[PDB]
Amino acid sequence: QLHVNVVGIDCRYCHTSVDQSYFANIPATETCMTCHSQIKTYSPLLEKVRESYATGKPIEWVKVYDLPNFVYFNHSIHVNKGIGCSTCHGQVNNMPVVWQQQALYMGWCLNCHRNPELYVRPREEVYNMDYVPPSNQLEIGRQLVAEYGIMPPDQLTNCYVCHR
Amino acid sequence: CTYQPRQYIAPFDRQPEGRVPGIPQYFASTLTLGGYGTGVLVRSNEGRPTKVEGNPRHPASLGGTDLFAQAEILTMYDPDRSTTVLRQGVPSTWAEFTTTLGNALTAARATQGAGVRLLTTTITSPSLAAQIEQFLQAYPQARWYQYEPINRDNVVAGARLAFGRDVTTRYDLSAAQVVVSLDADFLAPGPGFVAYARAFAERRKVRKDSTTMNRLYVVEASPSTTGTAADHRLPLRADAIAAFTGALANELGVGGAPATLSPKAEEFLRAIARDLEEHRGQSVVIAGDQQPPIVHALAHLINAELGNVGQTVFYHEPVEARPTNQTEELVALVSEMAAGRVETLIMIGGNPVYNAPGDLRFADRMASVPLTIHLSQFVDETSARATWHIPQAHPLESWGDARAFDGTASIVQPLIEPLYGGKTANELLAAMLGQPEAESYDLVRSFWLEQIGETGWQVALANGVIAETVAPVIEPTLNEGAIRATPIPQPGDGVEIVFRPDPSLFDGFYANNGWLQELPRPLTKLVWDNAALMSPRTAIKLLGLPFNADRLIGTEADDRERQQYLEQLSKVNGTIARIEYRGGIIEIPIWLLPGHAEDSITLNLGYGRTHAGRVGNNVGIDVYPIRTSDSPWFGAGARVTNTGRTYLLVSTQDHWTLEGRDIYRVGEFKKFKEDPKYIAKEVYQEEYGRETPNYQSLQPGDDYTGRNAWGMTINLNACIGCNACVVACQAENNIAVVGKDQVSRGREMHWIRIDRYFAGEDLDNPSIYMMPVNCMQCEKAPCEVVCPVAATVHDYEGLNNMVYNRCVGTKYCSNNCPYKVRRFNFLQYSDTTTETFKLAFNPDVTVRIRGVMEKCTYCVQRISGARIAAKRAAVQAGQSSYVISDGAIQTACEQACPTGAIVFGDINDSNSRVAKWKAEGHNYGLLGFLNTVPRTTYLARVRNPSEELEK
Amino acid sequence: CHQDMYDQQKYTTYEPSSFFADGRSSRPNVPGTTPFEVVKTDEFLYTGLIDGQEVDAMPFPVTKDLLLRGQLKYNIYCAVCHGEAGYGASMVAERGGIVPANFHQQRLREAPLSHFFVVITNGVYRGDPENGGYQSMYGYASRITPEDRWAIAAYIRALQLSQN
Amino acid sequence: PFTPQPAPVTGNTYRTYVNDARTLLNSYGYTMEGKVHIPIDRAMDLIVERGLPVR
Amino acid sequence: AEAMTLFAVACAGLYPILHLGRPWLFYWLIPYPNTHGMWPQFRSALAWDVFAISTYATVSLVFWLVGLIPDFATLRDRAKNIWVKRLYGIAALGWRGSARHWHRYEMASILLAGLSTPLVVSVHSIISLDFAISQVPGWQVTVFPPYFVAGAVFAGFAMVLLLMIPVRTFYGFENYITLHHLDVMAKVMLTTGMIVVYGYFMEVFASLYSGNEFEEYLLYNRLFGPSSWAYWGLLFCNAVAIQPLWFKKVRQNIPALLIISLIVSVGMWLERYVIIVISLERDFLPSSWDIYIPTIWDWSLYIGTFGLFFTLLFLFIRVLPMINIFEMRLFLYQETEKAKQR
Ligand code: HEC
Ligand code: HEC
Ligand code: HEC
Ligand code: HEC
Ligand code: HEC
Ligand code: HEC
Ligand code: SF4
Ligand code: SF4
Ligand code: F3S
Ligand SMILES: [Mg+2]
Repeated sequence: QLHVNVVGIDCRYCHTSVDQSYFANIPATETCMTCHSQIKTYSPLLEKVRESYATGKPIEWVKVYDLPNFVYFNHSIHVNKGIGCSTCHGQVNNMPVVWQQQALYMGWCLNCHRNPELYVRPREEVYNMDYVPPSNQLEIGRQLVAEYGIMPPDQLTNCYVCHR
Repeated sequence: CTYQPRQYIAPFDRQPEGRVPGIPQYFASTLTLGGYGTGVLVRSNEGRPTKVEGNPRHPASLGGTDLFAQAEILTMYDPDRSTTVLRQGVPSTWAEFTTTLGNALTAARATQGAGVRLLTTTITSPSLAAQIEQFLQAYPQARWYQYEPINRDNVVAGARLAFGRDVTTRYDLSAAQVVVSLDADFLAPGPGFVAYARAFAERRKVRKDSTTMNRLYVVEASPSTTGTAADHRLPLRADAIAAFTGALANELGVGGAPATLSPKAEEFLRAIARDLEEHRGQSVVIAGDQQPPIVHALAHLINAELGNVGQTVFYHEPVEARPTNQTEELVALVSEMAAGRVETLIMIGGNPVYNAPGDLRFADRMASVPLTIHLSQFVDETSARATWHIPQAHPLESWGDARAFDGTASIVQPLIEPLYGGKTANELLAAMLGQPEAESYDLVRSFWLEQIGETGWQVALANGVIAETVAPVIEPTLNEGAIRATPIPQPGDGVEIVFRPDPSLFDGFYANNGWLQELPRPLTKLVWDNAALMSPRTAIKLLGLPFNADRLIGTEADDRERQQYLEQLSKVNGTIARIEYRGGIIEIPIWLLPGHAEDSITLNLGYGRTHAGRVGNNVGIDVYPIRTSDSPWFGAGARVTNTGRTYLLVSTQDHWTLEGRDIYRVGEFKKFKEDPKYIAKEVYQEEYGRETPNYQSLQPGDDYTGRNAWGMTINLNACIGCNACVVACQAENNIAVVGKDQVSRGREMHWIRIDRYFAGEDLDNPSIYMMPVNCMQCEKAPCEVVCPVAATVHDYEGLNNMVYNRCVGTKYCSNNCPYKVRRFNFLQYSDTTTETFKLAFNPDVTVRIRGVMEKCTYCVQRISGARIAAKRAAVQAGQSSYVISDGAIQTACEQACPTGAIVFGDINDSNSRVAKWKAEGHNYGLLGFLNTVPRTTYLARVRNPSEELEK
Repeated sequence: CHQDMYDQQKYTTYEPSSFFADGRSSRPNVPGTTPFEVVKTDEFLYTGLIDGQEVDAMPFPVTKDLLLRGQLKYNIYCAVCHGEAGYGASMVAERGGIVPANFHQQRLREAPLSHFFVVITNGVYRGDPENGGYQSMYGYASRITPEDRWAIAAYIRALQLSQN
Repeated sequence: PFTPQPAPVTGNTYRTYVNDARTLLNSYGYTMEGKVHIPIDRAMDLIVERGLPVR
Repeated sequence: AEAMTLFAVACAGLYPILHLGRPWLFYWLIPYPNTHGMWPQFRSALAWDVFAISTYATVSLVFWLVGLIPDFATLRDRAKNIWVKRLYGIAALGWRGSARHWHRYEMASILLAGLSTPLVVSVHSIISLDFAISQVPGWQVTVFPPYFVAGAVFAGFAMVLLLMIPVRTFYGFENYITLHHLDVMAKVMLTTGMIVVYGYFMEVFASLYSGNEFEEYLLYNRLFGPSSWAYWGLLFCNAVAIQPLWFKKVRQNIPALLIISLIVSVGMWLERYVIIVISLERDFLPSSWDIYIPTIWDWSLYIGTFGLFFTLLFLFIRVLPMINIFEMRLFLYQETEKAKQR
């Protein structure tokens, strides 16, 4: 909430790998240290961040959105085919501490893999969560499904799509 | 209770520079079998090596690699890799080692260096060869003394006899019509195996447009990987290949010697001498290292006769730096330590306590040396004997270089910082040079910068190869008299053991590799153990077995009774037989090999190790301490007596002959040339009485018109039994290694298996047929209709979708798949505990829990990744098409086949290689009568035999 | 509930490892190593110095798609604590007091493009050997590929030309 | 565990500077010494048209 | 008969759960609402098996409970301990043996027999069909559902023999279970044994008549293979030893009848071995040929399921009566009424 809605950094600054790989990059210590070697270092809320970047041990973040590890989510194909964050993560830009917005089911994943027109957006995947889905979501969704090459649900509900 | 545990997740402190996290990176390196390095692409998953592919720019890797390169991953992540410097078995540091090494150095610099000695393997590393040359410069009385047990002494002694100069021979097999292999194993792993296999099989792959197909003759004692692929294979004793080669020289017209033979052998020899002298310049005569130096000398003389030199046989500068006779250098070294002269002995690899011939009694003269040195890579049998054992860095974590079979000299790259300490041979040789704490990066930079330049070193790091350096072509004169003035030794005393490299263990360095011990041995399918190899006639004459080996003789009029008698000839396998060699007794179980030469025994070097890790701690029975340094490859005195005490010899197949079914379809090149579809027409006329079958089916299937339908193509003319495709699909897909117990039960976990089938008349000189069997990816799959939780289903792309997380384990899906390619995790086979084995798992594939099914998925991590890549690049351009390239997906067991028999791609697109292969008339699906409609189809093995041995 | 392959034995992208010393399965780059078919044979593409000084040129010619790639890579990384206009005055510059430099001063307009590329790569400043010092922008070599850093330099020049 | 109510932030945000500079990028205009704000996607077209130096 | 059907069902029904190796996910074969949105395949024969054993278990339990309600009403009325009268009372539901209750009794029992009669034929046809839909040469046989139905009646009549000759002798129920009872039960076992021997002939005819190599090698490997001992013991057990039952004195001889029933059960087990294991040993590809040897744990589980069967049978013969008290009183009425009208 303080960094994205207030300070205002785009999510590809810290999650730099969100449109290239399956894994959206979890931010390293150096990403914090471009700002926090000057923007109030010697602060108690950053002693772990300053303990890293001096000793090599990682700051041991806790995974909020967690899949069971044979599901093989790909981030790049979701952001590239017109699905932005806040369809899958909610308004993270307003989150002081991040919660999981919904349970990552086969129901939810197969719901978008069977009706991709309800959640697809005209690119601007990495735009801040000021985006609102319009009223003509069926119309603009069908045009963006046919425009991005979103495949029929007989192909996207295949098991070797996700599980491998 | 919560659905999962918390799952802490660790980012970096400083990010790696050039990589996006979650994307594998490919690095070029070099991996050496017997010093001769093959260029590899090693996948870097998150900065660690995970999968070894072939570097496509390298010689001896024209896309593919052999199996030892493919199992270098599990060699690297062995938990028993040596972790620390050990002084006397007690751990020490590098500083203590270097202080003692400086003390030993100043002890021998007062003299010129009469006590300091080395022992390496064959070093094709110009950095390391340079460093040992400066060490011999600083110590003029010090000597090198290189040795490996699977050496190349007879090719270089044949060069010495033939030309008076150490030369190498590089065979261009793409311009060959009649390849003749007098006990040669160029289709087995070794020097230039992948390039020779690629050239041979590119001349083997026959289409309708193909008007030329080559002809292989192999004359061998042990059946081998080269023995299968030949159109004519003569089982002749390894003592008699010298006489056979002399008779070939007699009939071809050069100075040789007359010889006497069995009439099958003599008719075979005149057939060779008629196929040779018909293809002058278009023939190759190849000898293998096992054979004596006069065999290589006479092979040089024959290849000069037929115009083969300079067109299909190329003599080159010696790529092995300084070449010697390594067994002569060994008996020189053992006599030196027997005299007490040797003071400082330095060993870089090699396992010389274990790998030596046992007549030298190497370990007893090892303790005569006060201060020994071992750079070992495993706490081994020699590092137990020697003092100051040093951890050797694995090639995947080392900086260095290695010359190929043509002297390419590619640069070994570290994909990770060295795991357990890690000190390379360049750093060890720099430590004995005098200066300490020199890294292998700076050493090979300082050798290779200023030799090819920095800007050339950058390209030599990016591409695998070095552009400028190569072995230059030389044409030495051939002494037709000095070859003639040689005995050409005559065969025959009695039973003769041939000593063979193990096809999966090589010299025994890979004995701790879990994948390679589990991997079935070519032509025997024995796993986890060593065996003496007999002919059925040989064991009937030697072991006192109450059988005939003459009811095996006959035609197709009594074929099934012969096959049943060969099945009755089994269950005598595993009989322990006491032999007596020259002072040595091995007491090894026997395994029957129908292709074997009579009165010949194949003992496989590589087993019987004592100080390997948890894998292969006592696996096999040791062949080395009976082996004699005078004739390291064969000897003619053996006393095979029975013992009783039958041992469990474990095989993957169990049944040897195809029992009169349409599994492996064989043809001839003349009738295939006149009619390509005649192979099926002769099958289907006997089965149904119609030339074309009409397989009506009730089930519709799916149509697969406008889709990318993935299919596999396997050419039986090109596959040899290399078994690198099994290790590749093991490494890529995290298939667990089960022990000897579970293969004894019959629960090996292999997604692709090689079917060896021994089918032919007389059944003691048979035709051997290797067939890869992965899943056929059956369009109308019997294996999906039965599995009740809908866990194996078909997709849009037509490939069988085995879902490990849905399997409950009914194993019905096993019983209904007619090819039995599915595999069940009966116990917890996957290594759940050992962290080094957890590092070797490729994270793009699920590591399977107990109780779920397993089969090859058309290597669907690569299909899914190329699909996501095509769709991302299509939406980045905006085409809305998603067109995927033909070369976009190369499966691992396709990417690692050296012969290129496995071909994969889209079959709906007619431009693809696999669809052009499936349009051929000799394409056939396995078991067509079950209406499965396989996507993995086979090309029938079209042979090119000669007019003299078949017609 | 059964948790069979939910947390598999294999190591994921940023799965923690007890075997490695720092606590990271993902290992740092080995020094002096390059991937397949990626070379540093041209020094101007991967560092700003050919003869050791500033160049005021580029390796590749400027296209509008390269310029827009530089725009996007600027607006992710660079425009926080420099402003979308490039004047320095952003909101990271208000809380903390970094005092970033505006682009459109004459000192940077006279400055070459290779000066910019060296600034993206290596940040700027270092603690002086006497009397101490600090580092200011910390360098963005790990996050931006060097071709994209040259694209950022091209859109810097577009920004200076836009405001002059 | 109902959906959290994330506390509505106050103070200045990045949006004021961001849309001020987004106005400053297009839509022409003047400054202290610069002759005219040539807009981005017009100044972008001009800077490719007169080109950057190559090598 | 109903009691050992229920106990053999409890012994059998553990095996689909037990043979999985992920047995905690047995409910995935059941169509249940999940967050995944997946379904059982429903064209698999194990998917038919789950419905089949569950319906068969529930219907045989229902038939046992309605068959037990009036005998519960008698046992409540004679219990002589006060707390046991409530226990058999709520078991009987206060049955109140009466017309307009007996009408619905005979009506529902005849009609449930009419429901369960095609049902057990189909449930053992579906136990056949988990081989009979499979493409294995010894398993794809069209005769399999009536032949498995006959083999099931044959082995079950063997078991009812082996477990009711002691119930007739040790518990003094000689008047209720006469010698003509055992005569007619041997006759019905003889009928099903001939249909099973006919099924073996049909297998031999399928293997000889067909020109396929695979059916012929099936017959060879059953006759002269490594596991051919079970097929020879099958034709000794289930075929040679059944021809004694044609003669009345062999049927009326109690030790001979018991021992021949024991050979029926053992050879029936051998028939299942010959059908399943031998056909899975040797298949289309000879590289995929391997011998099957059971461990100590297969025999351990078999003996343990015998223990579960005999334990449940012994609690049954303790707390509940083993002969229908009613419908024997009705049979007494029908016998004396036949003795009246002649
Ligand atoms: C995105 C990668 C960029 C680019 C292209 C530039 N910056 Fe920075 N910048 C920051 C600060 C505190 C200053 C003043 C002093 C300094 O860094 O030492 C600057 C100044 C510049 C310059 C002038 C050259 C110099 O002395 O450094 C240039 C060419 C420049 N910037 C380009 C701070 C930041 C950031 C705060 C965390 C961010 C992000 C960037 N800069 C990003 C970029
Ligand atoms: C600048 C682009 C930032 C980076 C990247 C990160 N932080 Fe920061 N953070 C920044 C500012 C300008 C502010 C508000 C002003 C202030 O300093 O209070 C914040 C706020 C925080 C704070 C509070 C104090 C602070 O020193 O900045 C914390 C503890 C914080 N953000 C956490 C944090 C972490 C862990 C970061 C690495 C991923 C991180 N921030 C990056 C500036 C920037
Ligand atoms: C809607 C908001 C979706 C969510 C939830 C999930 N996916 Fe998806 N994903 C979506 C589309 C429209 C596409 C590409 C369409 C196409 O042309 O294929 C994807 C892409 C994938 C892919 C690529 C596979 C393929 O395209 O063949 C996979 C494997 C994938 N996404 C994985 C995945 C998983 C595991 C999901 C649950 C967390 C998931 N996606 C959700 C749209 C949406
Ligand atoms: C991505 C869109 C998927 C598709 C296609 C399929 N599976 Fe999946 N699966 C996925 C998710 C995100 C979930 C949720 C994890 C959870 O349990 O909530 C699942 C769940 C399953 C499960 C349960 C896993 C377990 O309990 O061990 C199974 C067994 C399962 N799905 C089966 C399955 C099958 C057979 C599929 C092909 C038709 C299939 N899934 C597709 C992701 C996706
Ligand atoms: C739709 C589905 C989305 C999209 C639109 C976004 N994220 Fe990602 N996200 C998603 C899942 C299933 C997960 C966890 C990964 C898993 O296997 O469970 C995540 C998680 C992240 C992460 C964690 C690391 C990881 O993905 O492996 C990061 C970091 C992250 N999300 C960032 C991110 C950003 C910046 C997004 C906007 C472009 C974004 N995600 C979109 C599912 C989805
Ligand atoms: C410093 C700048 C910063 C940027 C900007 C930022 N994040 Fe993050 N993000 C982090 C850090 C650190 C983590 C890991 C800590 C955590 O899990 O909260 C993280 C992780 C997350 C996680 C947790 C995922 C998981 O399972 O751990 C979510 C959700 C997330 N980012 C969403 C976003 C989105 C969407 C954006 C783009 C608007 C964004 N973040 C922008 C720093 C940032
Ligand atoms: S399967 Fe591939 S690697 Fe193995 S022998 Fe055949 S071609 Fe060679
Ligand atoms: S045998 Fe092969 S093709 Fe047939 S169902 Fe099994 S995996 Fe599919
Ligand atoms: S039948 Fe199905 S239940 Fe599993 S073992 Fe096979 S995928
Ligand atoms: Mg988890």
